[PDB]
Amino acid sequence: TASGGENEREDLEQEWKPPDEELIKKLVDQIEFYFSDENLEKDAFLLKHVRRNKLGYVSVKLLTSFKKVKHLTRDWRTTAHALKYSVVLELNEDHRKVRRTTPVPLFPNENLPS
Repeated sequence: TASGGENEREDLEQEWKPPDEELIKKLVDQIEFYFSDENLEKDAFLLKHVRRNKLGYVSVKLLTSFKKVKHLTRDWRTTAHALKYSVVLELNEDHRKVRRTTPVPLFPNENLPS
């Protein structure tokens, strides 16, 4: 309010260097694939792993260490922000997660809630 600093402490100046949509589109491509109905039955690693409540919340931190996603690049960091630009799915507030708002049944016999 009354004079002060902005961010430059004593070295920093520029923010995080954003990657190219090339890698961001690839990452997000895995998600839209992961949550695929027919893939759900085969994607218990994202949903069934993170947790099993009802809303189905997926931690992005896990997607980074996901043998399928990690096969992309060691840049597990930008891998997060990359998703931050993915509004197709429902991500946790700091776009740190990736939950669903309308999941379809994958296994009616393998899963019996309530």
